[PDB]
Amino acid sequence: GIATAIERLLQGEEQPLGNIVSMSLQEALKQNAAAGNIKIVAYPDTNSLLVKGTAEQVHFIEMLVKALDVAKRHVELS
Amino acid sequence: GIATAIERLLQGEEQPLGNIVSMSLQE
Amino acid sequence: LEEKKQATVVSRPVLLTQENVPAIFDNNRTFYTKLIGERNVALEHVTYGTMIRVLPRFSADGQIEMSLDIEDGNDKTPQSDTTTSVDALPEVGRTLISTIAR
Amino acid sequence: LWIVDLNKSDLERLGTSWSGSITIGDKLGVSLNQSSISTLDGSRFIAAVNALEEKKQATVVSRPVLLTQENVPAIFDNNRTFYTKLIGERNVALEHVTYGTMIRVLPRFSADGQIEMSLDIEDGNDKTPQSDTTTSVDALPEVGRTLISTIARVPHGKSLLVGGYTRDANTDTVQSIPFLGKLPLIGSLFRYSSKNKSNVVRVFMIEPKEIVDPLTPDASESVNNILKQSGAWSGDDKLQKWVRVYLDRG
Amino acid sequence: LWIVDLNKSDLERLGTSWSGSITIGDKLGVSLNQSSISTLDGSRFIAAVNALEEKKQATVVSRPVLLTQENVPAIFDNNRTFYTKLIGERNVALEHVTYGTMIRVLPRFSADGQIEMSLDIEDGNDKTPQSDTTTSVDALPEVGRTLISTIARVPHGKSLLVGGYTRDANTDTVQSIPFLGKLPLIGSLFRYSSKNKSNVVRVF
Amino acid sequence: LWIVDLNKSDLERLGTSWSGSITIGDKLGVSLNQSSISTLDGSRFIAAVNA
Amino acid sequence: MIEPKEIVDPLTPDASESVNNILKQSGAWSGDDKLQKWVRVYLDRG
Amino acid sequence: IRVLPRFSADGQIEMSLDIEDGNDKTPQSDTTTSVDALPEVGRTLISTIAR
Amino acid sequence: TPWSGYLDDVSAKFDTGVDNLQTQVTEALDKLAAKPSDPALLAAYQSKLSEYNLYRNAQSNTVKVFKDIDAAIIQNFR
Amino acid sequence: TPWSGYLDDVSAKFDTGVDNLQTQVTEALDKLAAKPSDPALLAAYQSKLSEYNLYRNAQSNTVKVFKDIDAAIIQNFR
Amino acid sequence: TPWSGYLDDVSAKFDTGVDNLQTQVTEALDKLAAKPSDPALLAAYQSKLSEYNLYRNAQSNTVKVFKDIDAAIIQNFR
Amino acid sequence: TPWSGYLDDVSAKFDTGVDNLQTQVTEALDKLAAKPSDPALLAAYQSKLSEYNLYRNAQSNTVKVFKDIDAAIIQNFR
Amino acid sequence: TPWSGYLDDVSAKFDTGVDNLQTQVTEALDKLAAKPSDPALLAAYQSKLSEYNLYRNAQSNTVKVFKDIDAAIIQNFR
Amino acid sequence: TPWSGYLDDVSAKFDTGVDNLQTQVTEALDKLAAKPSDPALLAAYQSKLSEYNLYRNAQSNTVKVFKDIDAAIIQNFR
Amino acid sequence: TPWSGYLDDVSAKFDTGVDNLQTQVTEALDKLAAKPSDPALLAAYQSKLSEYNLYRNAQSNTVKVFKDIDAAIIQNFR
Amino acid sequence: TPWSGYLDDVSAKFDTGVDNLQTQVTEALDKLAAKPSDPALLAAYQSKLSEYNLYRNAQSNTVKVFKDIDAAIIQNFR
Amino acid sequence: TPWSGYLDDVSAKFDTGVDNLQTQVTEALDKLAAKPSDPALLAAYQSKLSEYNLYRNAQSNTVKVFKDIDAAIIQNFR
Amino acid sequence: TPWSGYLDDVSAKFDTGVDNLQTQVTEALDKLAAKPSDPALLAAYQSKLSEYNLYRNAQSNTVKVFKDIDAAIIQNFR
Repeated sequence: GIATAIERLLQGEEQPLGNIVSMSLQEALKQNAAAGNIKIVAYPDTNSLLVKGTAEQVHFIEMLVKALDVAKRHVELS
Repeated sequence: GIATAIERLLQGEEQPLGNIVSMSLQE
Repeated sequence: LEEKKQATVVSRPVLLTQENVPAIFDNNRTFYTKLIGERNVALEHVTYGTMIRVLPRFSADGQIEMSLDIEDGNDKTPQSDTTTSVDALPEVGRTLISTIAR
Repeated sequence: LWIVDLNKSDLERLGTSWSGSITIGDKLGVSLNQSSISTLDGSRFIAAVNALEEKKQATVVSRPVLLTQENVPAIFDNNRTFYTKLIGERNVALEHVTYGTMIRVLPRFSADGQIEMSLDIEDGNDKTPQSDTTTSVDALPEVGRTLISTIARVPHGKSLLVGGYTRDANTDTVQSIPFLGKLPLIGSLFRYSSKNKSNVVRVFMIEPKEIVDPLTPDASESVNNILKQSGAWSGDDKLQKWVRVYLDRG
Repeated sequence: LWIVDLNKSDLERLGTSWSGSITIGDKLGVSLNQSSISTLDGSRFIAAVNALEEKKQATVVSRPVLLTQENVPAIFDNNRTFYTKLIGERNVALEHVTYGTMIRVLPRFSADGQIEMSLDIEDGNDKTPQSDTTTSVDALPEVGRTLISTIARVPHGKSLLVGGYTRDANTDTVQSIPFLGKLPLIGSLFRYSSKNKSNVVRVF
Repeated sequence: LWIVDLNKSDLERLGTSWSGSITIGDKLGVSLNQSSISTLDGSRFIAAVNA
Repeated sequence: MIEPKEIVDPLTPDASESVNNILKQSGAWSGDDKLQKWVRVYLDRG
Repeated sequence: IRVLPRFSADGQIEMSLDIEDGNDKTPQSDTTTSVDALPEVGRTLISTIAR
Repeated sequence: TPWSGYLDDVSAKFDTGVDNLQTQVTEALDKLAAKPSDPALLAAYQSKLSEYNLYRNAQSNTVKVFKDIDAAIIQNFR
Repeated sequence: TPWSGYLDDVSAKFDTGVDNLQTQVTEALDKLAAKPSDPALLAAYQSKLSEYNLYRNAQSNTVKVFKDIDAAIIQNFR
Repeated sequence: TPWSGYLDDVSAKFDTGVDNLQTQVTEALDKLAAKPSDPALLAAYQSKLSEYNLYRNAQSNTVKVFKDIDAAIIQNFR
Repeated sequence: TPWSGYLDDVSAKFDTGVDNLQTQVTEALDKLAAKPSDPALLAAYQSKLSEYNLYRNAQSNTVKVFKDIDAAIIQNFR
Repeated sequence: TPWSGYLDDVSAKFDTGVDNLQTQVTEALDKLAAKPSDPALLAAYQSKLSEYNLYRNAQSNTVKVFKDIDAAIIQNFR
Repeated sequence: TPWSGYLDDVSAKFDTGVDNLQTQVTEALDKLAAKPSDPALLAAYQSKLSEYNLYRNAQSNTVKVFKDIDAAIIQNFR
Repeated sequence: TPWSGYLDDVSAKFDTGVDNLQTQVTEALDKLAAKPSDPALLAAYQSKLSEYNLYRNAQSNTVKVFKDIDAAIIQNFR
Repeated sequence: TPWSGYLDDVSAKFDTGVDNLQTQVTEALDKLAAKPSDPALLAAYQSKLSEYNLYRNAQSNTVKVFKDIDAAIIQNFR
Repeated sequence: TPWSGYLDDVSAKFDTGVDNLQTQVTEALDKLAAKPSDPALLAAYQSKLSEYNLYRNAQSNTVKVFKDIDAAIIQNFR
Repeated sequence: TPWSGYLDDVSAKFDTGVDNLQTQVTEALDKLAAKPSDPALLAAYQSKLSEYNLYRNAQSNTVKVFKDIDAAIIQNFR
């Protein structure tokens, strides 16, 4: 699932992250977040994700998961 | 349950926490 | 000798559950039929097994998605020796489905 | 929890079937429908006529009740053995079936007043090849084994279904002689019809209620209404008097 | 603790069932209801009529008493073997059933006067295929095996139900010959009726 | 310690039950209560009384 | 075939009302006997 | 039949098939018209991807 | 469903293989005990009892061998 | 819950695989002990006794295998 | 108190399964030796002796199998 | 596809080594059970069952030797 | 409060991982000793006795593993 | 007071589990040796010998198992 | 995400090396528990059980060998 | 096609050693039922039935011995 | 060159130790099956079958003992 | 080029020391699976199967010895 895919995706890699394609000193220290510091756990009984992070990466990975589960289509064999 | 989900979420990680989205030096 | 045969059976299991939790059901009745004879006496009978295991979830737009696995049928029994006895109780093949559907 | 069963059926059997052989002059042997000439040479043709119809309808309604506290488990199971009178006292035998029922629960409360329970139940009789005669299977009905595992919440004092089962079934057949079974004179002498129709419903409903107060009147008052009406109260005897009053009122 | 059972039942059986065979001139053989002519050539058709009705009712009431201190366990179990008189002293035989019952408890006190206990109880006989004669199963009643596992608190001196079991059941059937079971003169001569009704309550 | 038991009982059994068979002309066979005609043709119906 | 449906409300009328229409019409109701009457109402209505 | 399908860009559907069909080989139905009464078919196995 | 093992089913093939052989012995016995001087009844009972003797002998020798086959394989498991 | 291991679960499938085999041996013995000279009762009880022997033989040797499988694995822990 | 095992309980069931089979053999022997020419007493004694002969043969072989059931499991302890 | 190892393949060679022997025993028993007094049917079923009896005994002992062959080599790994 | 180290907690995980095996072995021995000839009681007891053997073997070897891991680290203190 | 280890207590439960089985084997032998031709005494002593056979075999193999459980644990002390 | 070392990957090669042996052992037990007296089912089950016995023994012994190889090299670091 | 073992080849040697002995018995039954009072037909029937009786007895003991000869070798595999 | 081990050489010595036992059994069976009522052929075939029966038992047991000699020494290599 | 050490060559001498044992076991099994009741084929197969059991056991134990010779000295290098 998700809570294994993007966990091991950000394995290691003390690095910040950029932009998804399908004030300076304060903003740089929050832009000095580790990619490996993301910790994600699943929770089945409400079909939900528990994510955690700094003030932009919680907003950031919201943009990933909104373009990751699409409604699947039915196909009938004969 | 509850007492395992947010338990293992915060393993380690000596850090403060910010704000939930769905005296000064002492403070 | 000539004969024509036609048989019908319609069955429904119903159950309810909550979202995101599993639910199991299975059933097997044993159905008999009247073999002709009280002193020269014998009987024959078949079961009808049915099993359903589910795990549902909700959507955003209102659709309901379910994860199905079902089994149904009788056991392979060499029995019912007389002619109308197999006519007396119909048979259905063993089956298995495994499919998610919204 | 309420166990309620409804059963309904009917069955008919009508018609005959013919076979045998005749011989002519030791020159020809004609055999209709698998009559082997190796066992019979002069034995003429026989028949076998069936005529029988019956209707069956059955009902069973049972409820186990029990209480427990919040957040603790509770187990219940039961199995009685039911007999019935086979006709005969010297040529004597008996037959019997058991009836197991089990309920295991683990409840909790809610905020709005609903009660949520965690159910798993099994019910039915054991598979006994017995009850050889005709009305004996009519004497004791059978029910399938079952298993549920489901959480459900329900508001206080009202009722909720937990699961059920219906079934309807037909059978129609006509067996006949090809040439001779269609002439309008005696064409009904060569038919063989046997229809069959059955339908059955089985459902479990449930309803809880909270209980706080003790029971009015006392149980000892209740059983004294039992024995004085069943004709078995034994407090009158002045030899059993001593021990019973020594235990009863303290 | 109070064990109380009420039993009441009745059963009737009335009607006949026909079978047999006739032969004609050693040229034709008519056989009613599976009478094979390979075993019989001259035995004419027979009947078999049943007429019998009975009512059955049974009651059993039992109480175990014991005392204990607070917070300590206490065990009790019992099994008597009950006999009944099968008719015969020279042509002699017996049949018998055991009756196991077990109760294990652990009480404690409260502040208001209630007593909280942790119960597990069993009672009944073992499933024994025995008691071969007719009135012998009438001679000794049966009770189901049971199991409770429940904690309960109860105010002092009063009583509380702990769990019970009721059952109601019907059965109706009529077996008859289709054409001749409809004539208005003696059409009830070809029936086979057997109603059945039983009901049983059991509570601790 | 005192072990003390008291026992008291009574039991009755009264009445009869009838069965058997008659035959008519080797043309009809009437059987009361499961008396098979394949073992008996002329033994008339009996009773059994208990008191 | 399959079909789900959402269920929100409890069941109208009561089951005990339903089965009492069942038992009094199937012919097995046993509240009439004045010896089993006591224990049955002692458990039923509280 | 056991399958695992997928879509394409142009509208084709690609599925991964494995299918079996037939009866088990039972030498039985000894009389002449009985084997004529019910025909037999050989066992088979396919294993193929196809769009 | 009433359970039947393979040795139950082997003994069941004799049970389903004969229609009413348990009935045929009892009916032939009642005519012999009624009149034990009929040559037609003695020769009929001699044939069926010897058939019933080989009936019980052929079932029982087959079940004993499959018991020993089954006991020989399970010992060779471990 | 009274705990039951994996070795319990292999032996429990044999217990659940037969429906009422413990009853069927006892019921066939009760009809046999009343009159132990009936060939229909001896042959019915012979099938069920030989079936019950192979039941216990298959149960006891199979659990013995999984005990010996695990002890070789538990030995390779340290 | 005389102790009784499971094999004692199986062997007691053959003894309790028959009412007075130990009595009926002894009573039939004393009447034959008083007058060993009565056809009613010889035919009655052949039937009762053959039931008791098959009685002892069926008991001793059944205890032998259940001994072997127990001996196969106890051997699989170690 | 059900996977099959070498011990499956040795036992499969016995299964493929006989053409329809599992059927022929079944065919000889059903023909024997219809009329269990025919010497032509008696001689066919004793021959085919005893052939099938030696079939299973040779099958079960061959797999048993290679188990001890494989287990002696794997023990000599460490 | 009984003090418990981490090595205690590993051994406690076997103790808390099973609910009542120490009770079930003692209860199964007492029912067996009442009637030590019942095959239904022996097969239940073979499973529970073999279960207690694998319980302690898996328990004692795991604590042994963490001791040598700790002993390898503590020597590298000085 | 007899000192008793754990291996003593398992073996003591068989001795106390039977009331007077040691007497019943000796007493049935003493009654048998006076007249070793009574089928009531032969069948009772065959039964009692089989109870004594399963009694000693179940005691001695079970104590052997608990010795082997303990000896594997004590080795992992040092 | 399950982390996988080389020792995880070697044990995974045994897991991926058999196709559906985990299914075939479980399905053959389910077919065995329905009727544990069929020689066609017994001979099929003997092969699959012996295949599963060598499966875990070859898997666990190889990792045990490879465990001891790494620790001798790591000891020669300091 | 009917598969043939070594005992099939042994039993076929009995079948080819006599030309039409299975055929010749059928003619003597057909001649007796037409006229069961001819001494020439009676003397013909005594010879062929006793020859067919020794035919089945000599075949059945030979297949029974070679089963135990083969089983003695197959038991000596492991 | 057909290879021959030491166990092959003991078993090959049985084939050469008898001159034409494979011939004499086959020739005596072929003469008996042509006319299975001659006592000179019955007495000749009883002798030849019994020598070949004792032949294979002595053949099969001799290779097994030296095998058991070999299996005891090879474990004592390492 | 497949490299071969000294330890490969010692086990290879057993493979080259026997001529066609992988072929000879398989051909005797194929002749056995075609007709699994011939004592001439069983005794030939008994000789070849028992030699192959001692073949792999003698092969595998020698390599185990040479493994243990090198491992005691190589630890004593440093």
